Formats: sequence, structure tokens, C-alpha cells
Amino acid sequence: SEAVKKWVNKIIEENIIAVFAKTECPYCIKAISILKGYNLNSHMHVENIEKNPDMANIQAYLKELTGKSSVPRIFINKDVVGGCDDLVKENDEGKLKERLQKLGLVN
Ligand SMILES: [Fe+3]
Ligand SMILES: [Fe+3]
Repeated sequence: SEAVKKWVNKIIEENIIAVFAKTECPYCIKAISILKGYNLNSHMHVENIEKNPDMANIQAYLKELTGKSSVPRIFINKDVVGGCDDLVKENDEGKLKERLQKLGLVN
């Protein structure tokens, strides 16, 4: 499906911060909370791909784009951040703040 790919693409391209998640997903919730902690709400979109008839297609495409099919899947300005563990590594090592500074999202 070109449709599925185009839909995922629109989410990644129209939102600087894009998070693909699922229902009752602790590491989705943790990653989303970290990002909101940087006051990124206005530029974030969270998509629950479990509430979707094409979940498996979406997951397979996210694997093609990022190397993993699991949620959460996190993109920042179309760059692959990865999962919540990747986000925690970038956050602790100063890379997440640098990303956001280059985007004008944090001073
Ligand atoms: Fe449950
Ligand atoms: Fe949505």
C-alpha cells in the first residue's frame, strides 16, 4: 500500500515531533512524557497505530524506515530517533537538547 506509506509519511512530515504508539504502552507513555517535558506539545503528534485497521502495515513500514517494528517509534524533523531507550540515551547524553536547539524548540 502506497496509501499506508503516504499516511505515515504525512504524519512524519507535518509534525516536527512524531511518535507512533499503541494502547497501554508504558514506554510509549514514558517517551511522550519526556518529550512533553521539553514543552514540545505544540509540535508533537502521537498516533495510536493499534487503533488502526492497518497496524501490521504501519509497523512493517516503520521497520523499513527505522529498523524496528515496535512502538514507540520516534521521529524528530523526519530524523529517526528510535524507541524510548534511544530517546533516554540521547536525553542523558545531551543529544536531544542539541536536536531541539537546532530546531528553535528550546532556547
Ligand atoms: Fe491490559
Ligand atoms: Fe493522528
